[PDB]
Amino acid sequence: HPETLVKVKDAEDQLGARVGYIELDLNSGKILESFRPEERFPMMSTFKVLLCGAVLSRVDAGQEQLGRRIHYSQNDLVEYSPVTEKHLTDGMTVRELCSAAITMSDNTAANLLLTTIGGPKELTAFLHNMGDHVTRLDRWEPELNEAIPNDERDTTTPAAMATTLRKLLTGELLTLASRQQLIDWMEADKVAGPLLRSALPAGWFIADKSGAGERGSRGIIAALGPDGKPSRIVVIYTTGSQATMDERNRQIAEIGASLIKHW
Repeated sequence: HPETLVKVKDAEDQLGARVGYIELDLNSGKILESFRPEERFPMMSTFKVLLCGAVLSRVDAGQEQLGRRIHYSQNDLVEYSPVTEKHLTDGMTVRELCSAAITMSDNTAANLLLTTIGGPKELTAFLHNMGDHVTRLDRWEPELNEAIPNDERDTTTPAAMATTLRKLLTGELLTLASRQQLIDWMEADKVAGPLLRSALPAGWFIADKSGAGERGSRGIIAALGPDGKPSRIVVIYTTGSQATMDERNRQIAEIGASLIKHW
């Protein structure tokens, strides 16, 4: 809806920064609204959904098992590792690692999972092979959040991310079980409270993944809809703003409010 694009424009003005936006019909794959669809933004932690998509593909092919246990040490632990810091002694299963990476945005969990697939280069190769030749992951946590202006490392476009997410959640790539698991992890998101969720009416479904990084970078990818079922994908990114986390949160929630209003 036009007024949602006005809200996005409002956000650019008030943040003093670029905002990218896509609203995509989940079933038909038709783009309903867009803003800067072909411009690059740092993915930040939103890449963690793509990461577990690649892990689940390996699980489907038998190259990975969700119950496989990984042990690691104190020195593997990077900044913001709320789950992995608690399991030095017992290790974590692959399933637990993806849960930590998606629902809590655990950074060490993401690095361990990256190691299982062969690193950022192999995540990018995974994306390439499912038809996304735009999105690229280049670094590990936490350096991938650096968001140097015009640096194309660790970036996506709103259009590429939105269509890739649709393929992962509802396309032919993954088994039904793996699709359900990926969206289940996203529904269980615990660190995106002040974002789209804050605009979400009672009874609506949402499955999402937030991101935050340096230089004002903030974003969210989501499947959401009324009557307890997702029916649209929403992607929102911004980078470059000097604004507080709180203002950036409120802008994204406000775009969300408009999206919902004009559903």
